Amino acid sequence: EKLSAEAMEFFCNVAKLPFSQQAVHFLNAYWAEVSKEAEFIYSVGWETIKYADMHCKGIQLVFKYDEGNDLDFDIALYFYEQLCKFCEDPKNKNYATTYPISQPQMLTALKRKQELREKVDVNFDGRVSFLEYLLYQYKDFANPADFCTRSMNHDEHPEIKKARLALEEVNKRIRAYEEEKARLTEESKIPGVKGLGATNMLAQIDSGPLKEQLNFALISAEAAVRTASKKYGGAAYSSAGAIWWMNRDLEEKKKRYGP
Amino acid sequence: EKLSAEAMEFFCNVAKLPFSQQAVHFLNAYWAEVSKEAEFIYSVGWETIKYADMHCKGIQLVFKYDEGNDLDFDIALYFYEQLCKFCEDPKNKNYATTYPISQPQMLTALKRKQELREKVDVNFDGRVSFLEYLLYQYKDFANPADFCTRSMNHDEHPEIKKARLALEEVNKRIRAYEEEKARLTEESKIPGVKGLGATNMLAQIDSGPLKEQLNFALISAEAAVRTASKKYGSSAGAIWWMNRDLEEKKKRYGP
Amino acid sequence: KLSAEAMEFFCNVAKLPFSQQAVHFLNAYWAEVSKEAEFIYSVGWETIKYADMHCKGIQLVFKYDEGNDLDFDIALYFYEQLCKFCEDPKNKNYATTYPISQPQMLTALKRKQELREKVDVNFDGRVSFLEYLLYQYKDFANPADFCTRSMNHDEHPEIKKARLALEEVNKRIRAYEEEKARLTEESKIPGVKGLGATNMLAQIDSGPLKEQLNFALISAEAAVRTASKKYGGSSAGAIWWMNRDLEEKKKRYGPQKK
Ligand SMILES: [Ca+2]
Ligand SMILES: [Ca+2]
Ligand SMILES: [Ca+2]
Repeated sequence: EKLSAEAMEFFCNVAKLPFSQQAVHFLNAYWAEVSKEAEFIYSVGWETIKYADMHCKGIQLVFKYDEGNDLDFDIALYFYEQLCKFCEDPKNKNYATTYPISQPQMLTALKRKQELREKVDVNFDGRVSFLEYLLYQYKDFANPADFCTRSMNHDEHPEIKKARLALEEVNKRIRAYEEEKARLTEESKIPGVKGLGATNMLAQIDSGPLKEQLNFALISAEAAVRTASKKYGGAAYSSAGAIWWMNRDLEEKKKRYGP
Repeated sequence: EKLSAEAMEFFCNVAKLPFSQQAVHFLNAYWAEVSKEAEFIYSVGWETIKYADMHCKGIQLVFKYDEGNDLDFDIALYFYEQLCKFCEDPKNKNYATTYPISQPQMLTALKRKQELREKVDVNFDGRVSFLEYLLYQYKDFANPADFCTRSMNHDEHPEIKKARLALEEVNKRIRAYEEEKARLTEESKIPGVKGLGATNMLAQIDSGPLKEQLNFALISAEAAVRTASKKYGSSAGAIWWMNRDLEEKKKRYGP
Repeated sequence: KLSAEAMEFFCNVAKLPFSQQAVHFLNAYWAEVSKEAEFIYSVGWETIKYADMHCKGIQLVFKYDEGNDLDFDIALYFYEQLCKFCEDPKNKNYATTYPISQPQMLTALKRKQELREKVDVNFDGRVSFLEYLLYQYKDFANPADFCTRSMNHDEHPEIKKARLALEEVNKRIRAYEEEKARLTEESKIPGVKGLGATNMLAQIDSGPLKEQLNFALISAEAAVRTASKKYGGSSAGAIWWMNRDLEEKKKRYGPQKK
């Protein structure tokens, strides 16, 4: 089913959003069908497309990465290859047995580009978005026209937007904190005077301002996620994917940078 | 056959112009040989390259498209494939039957890219312009060096330039008008007062100043095109192209 | 597989202009590769510039701002041109004098596969001169080893002075060649105006653009002598590269009459 101009414009806009927002559009639309793969989408699909994008952009450290949206076909190829390698590694056999419908398919380079071109790249821009990867991965029930029908005219609720942006503000505080850590680290290797101030600062860093600001940003995020979840996540507390993603992400953040 | 550095400089400059200018240069140069294919070039070739470019740039509506110049090999492949698809479609039989020498050829993807590397991509930039498509499609009688021979030192006449620019002024007024109609149309689906007010405004759109300015632009373009057509009708590709462009605009947006 | 610190260094080096990539690689591997330096300069670096130039729509070398890396399609052009150059009978002496610098012909498919599997070390879809070098000379060079060898080498200021002095020569070359081409074009004009352009073109070497280029050349020559006398660490690549480049500039823009 070719898309109307109106649906294509929608699709193209979603597909230029940061990957995580593409993911949430997908998850909201298909929550009834796909909720049990959410964890794979989050932990494996997202991480992998992000790493492929980082390399493309010559970024090594996650805290310096501004999240991307789509990949050219050569970079997509590295994405799908990395997916297959991850899932084929016995160290991750849990992911493979627990999420069969999420498993990628190994293909030669040639067959891969032919699938991108024939099937995955639905707006014909020579780019692969996370959205496009998702739709094709879950094609037993998902497809672009269906997706647009499901997702069009469902605007992000303001409580949800607040909570998403509060989470993005945690990212900003994490970057500020990790950049300063790394600043100090690299001065740490200045023998003398100093050189030496750097060391104590580094040693003291988690009682410093930037760590303080991160700790408080984590509380704000959490409060905002809660009020959004209470309002839209049903008991336990359409927007279900956004609710699940934000809680997952908060969880990850707290684990890594909380008390 | 291999371009001199001077011919190559020219060739590169023409391939950076918007596709439609690429088209005119090629048509002026080869009018004797190619004039009867002009409708295909305009209605199938050009339309298809513009849509390929459009998609690459994330544009769906022709009034929001700023005209491009070349495509990478992945987009080029979509372009050539869409040509084949269109021309093999029974509903387009008449383009296939009437314009046999303009028909594309089906290739696999590896065969295609290899053709783009070996034959089509004459300046080795990794891109396919409309000029490069055209030159190879009609290789029976055209080629790069002969094209540069035929095309260099034939400056666009000022009267023709003026008409071309007056036609682009129409495009600008089309865009302003369609952009307002779309904004109103959007607004129109808001529940209650606001939606109703925008539905009313849409009914008035053709009395409005945007439309007035489009009608004005159309009249000026028509004047400019007739001035140029009377004088020059070597320049035959440009005259054909601007009349064709003008006729289409008048049909869509004239009385 | 590089560490984060190494990979960052590598990516930074690979975004420098091709000639600085070259110097990085040559400074690092001078022991093992010294004898191929002329092939890297006159064949590898020329061919990669030209592929880059074409990609950017530039036809004349004096109009080109040096790049840093190529997409896979342009890399393919680069490798095919290397092979073509090396297979031309007129260039048999490059083939024979520099056998370890020799490229291998591949089909397009196989080329792109090798770019992807072997050459494109930082997985960015681009081929840098550094990447081409590391893989061509992989018998003794690899990315980790390179970073190990290079991260601890700094460009001494007298050497940077020299590099920059040579780039100043490039800017004066451009100004001169642009005026030569402008007069050349002007001398087309059939009347007495072609005659005036024709004469200015004929006299151009006694003009001030050429004078300014002569000064730049001489200043680069002092700056290069200073660097070379002090360090000729080790900065063996850099010292070789500046002198070689100076020699080239002298041959084309220095005294011409014998
Ligand atoms: Ca796409
Ligand atoms: Ca080209
Ligand atoms: Ca690379």
